Amino acid sequence: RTRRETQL
Amino acid sequence: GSVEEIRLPRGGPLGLSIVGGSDHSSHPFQEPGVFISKVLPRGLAARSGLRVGDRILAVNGQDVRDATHQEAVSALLRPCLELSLLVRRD
Ligand code: NA
Repeated sequence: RTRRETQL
Repeated sequence: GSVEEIRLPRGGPLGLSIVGGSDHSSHPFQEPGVFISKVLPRGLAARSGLRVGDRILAVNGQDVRDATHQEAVSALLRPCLELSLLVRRD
């Protein structure tokens, strides 16, 4: 899989 | 464990970071679901009680257990006065 962090 | 509903007052930034979804890896934690990877110290999320680790079960009553990352993001940015997040901790 692909990690993905979203800062909000 | 524990479950908690957190009411966040609100346009500007939440001061949290999410990982996960039905479409991405929870690299820090193959646990399924959307997870708070990071909490801006002294940010909106931090103050309101949110915590690194918390899994997001629902945003303003929308079940996001099985959400994609984008869907969870969408739901977290929908415009609202009160952002209500149901989370599981531990
Ligand atoms: Na709607």
